Amino acid sequence: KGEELFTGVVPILVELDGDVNGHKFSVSGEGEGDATYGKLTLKFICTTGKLPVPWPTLVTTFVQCFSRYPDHMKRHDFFKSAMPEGYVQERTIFFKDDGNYKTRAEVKFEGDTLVNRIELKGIDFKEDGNILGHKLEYNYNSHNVYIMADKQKNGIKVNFKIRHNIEDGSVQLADHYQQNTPIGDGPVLLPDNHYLSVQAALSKDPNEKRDHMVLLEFVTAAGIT
Repeated sequence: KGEELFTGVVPILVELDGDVNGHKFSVSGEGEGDATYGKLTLKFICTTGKLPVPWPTLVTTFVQCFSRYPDHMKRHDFFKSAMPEGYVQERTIFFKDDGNYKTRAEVKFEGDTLVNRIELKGIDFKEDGNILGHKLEYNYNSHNVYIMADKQKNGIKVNFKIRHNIEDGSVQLADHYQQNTPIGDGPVLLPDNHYLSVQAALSKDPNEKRDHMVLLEFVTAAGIT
């Protein structure tokens, strides 16, 4: 079991290659993951200067193998069973009445480090919309992430909507269609339906001058008796 791999606080590296409406950018992240607790701490920096999109819009794109699966759930944990060979995470994110993000990532162990490498392509945003106009609050809400087994592809099928709060007191929904599929030949662990409970909290390093985002994530699995 790759569950034996998350026994401690694992180190995390995130590399995202990006392009939204042709605006290229790149972000690097680093931090650590305690799956036992159910907790991530990550910090990100735009290395091409300014991020052309609000930071909150990439939180879900920037490692669900650090979800805390209670003891009677531990076998619905595809995310870890797929390790250290890892898996591929593919998504489409439709921002309601605005553009979309299309992401492919590989999440696998690269030594002791758990690494998430992301290709993101984003099209059809409105330059004076909520996303390209930077009208989102620098903050994040609490969501459930709903997980189904997809034996067909022998991976999973995940869905949820993010509720991005808008300056004007409004909500911008972002609808996530997600699938994860195993990299290795050595069998993933297909789950009964459950959900992950995700609270994310967003901050700034007062000493960091580059465009960055600090992230604290708390996740714990749930739904099964």
